[PDB]
Amino acid sequence: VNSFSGYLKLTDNVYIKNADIVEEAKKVKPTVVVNAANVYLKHGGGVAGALNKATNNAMQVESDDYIATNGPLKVGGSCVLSGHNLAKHCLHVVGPNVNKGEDIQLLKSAYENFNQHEVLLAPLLSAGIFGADPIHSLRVCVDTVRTNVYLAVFDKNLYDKLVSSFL
Ligand SMILES: Cc1noc(C[C@H]2CCCN(c3ncnc4[nH]c5cc(F)ccc5c34)C2)n1
Repeated sequence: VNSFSGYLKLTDNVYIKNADIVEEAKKVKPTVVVNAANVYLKHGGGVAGALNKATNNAMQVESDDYIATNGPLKVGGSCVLSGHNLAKHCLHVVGPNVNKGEDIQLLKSAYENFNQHEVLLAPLLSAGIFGADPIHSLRVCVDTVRTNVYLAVFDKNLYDKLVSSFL
């Protein structure tokens, strides 16, 4: 038993809720919150800009030091950094950005990073401003992640759509 509430169960291990991941994170304090990161960890908008804003820019400061030391992430890759006031840890995962022409097949590789963590609060990777179809993202998620994932979907309309179309 864990502290996530109001989730609909899609599979043995995947759950989903219409929620703001920032507010979901500040209430739950999960062990891991996933950020929808880019390879530069520049948290300007979308989920990343919202998570970063909620940390009062501390996420960005930490991220800039990470990049200065290690260089950019790979598309499909990830790093574990602090969760600041939102979670114990933040798993920054780089899904492909369709609006940059990145290969959607890398979406499976991106979701594989979730398997290194027993429980995660996460957004749908490559959705929103990353330009992929969220219904496809949820499918890859279900078919790739084996650990327990709690998906927060900010938009009530898309959420209804993801549930109603789920196979
Ligand atoms: C790059 C990239 N690749 O995929 C994705 C998926 C995103 C897209 C935009 C919606 N995102 C969220 N998801 C859950 N909660 C949220 N609160 C938010 C608050 C905001 F001000 C903006 C966004 C979210 C949000 C998911 N972005």
